[PDB]
Amino acid sequence: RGWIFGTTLDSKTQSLLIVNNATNVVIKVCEFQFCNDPFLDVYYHENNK
Amino acid sequence: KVSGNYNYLYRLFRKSKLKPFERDISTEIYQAGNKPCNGVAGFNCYFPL
Ligand SMILES: *[C@@H]1O[C@H](CO)[C@@H](O)[C@H](O)[C@H]1NC(C)=O
Ligand SMILES: *[C@@H]1O[C@H](CO)[C@@H](O)[C@H](O)[C@H]1NC(C)=O
Repeated sequence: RGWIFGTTLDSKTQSLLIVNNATNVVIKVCEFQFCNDPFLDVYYHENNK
Repeated sequence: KVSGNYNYLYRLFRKSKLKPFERDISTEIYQAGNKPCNGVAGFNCYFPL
């Protein structure tokens, strides 16, 4: 769903976040300090859910 | 301004030239000289702005 580009993804040089929703897309030329929030799944196996 | 205009800045020291139509805004320290300074902002390491 998402392609990210930039320089080290730190809040000292601006970067990008291009993501693809079901029927949308948003692009931000921003200076994100951090985005590492996978929201880890306890049931990551795709067999059940 | 009767005293001074500390509103508009500019860059004096950069590692290399910039490509046409490029914007580079950053607040860092320039590694002048042979001393690998790590944010001293003092002798032989000047603020580029
Ligand atoms: C994210 O995708 C859903 C899927 O329908 C959409 O409704 C929603 O507007 C999208 N979010 C943004 C910010 O576009
Ligand atoms: C699989 O997931 C469902 C709900 O998503 C849950 O009720 C069930 O206990 C899980 N395990 C099995 C073996 O069905």
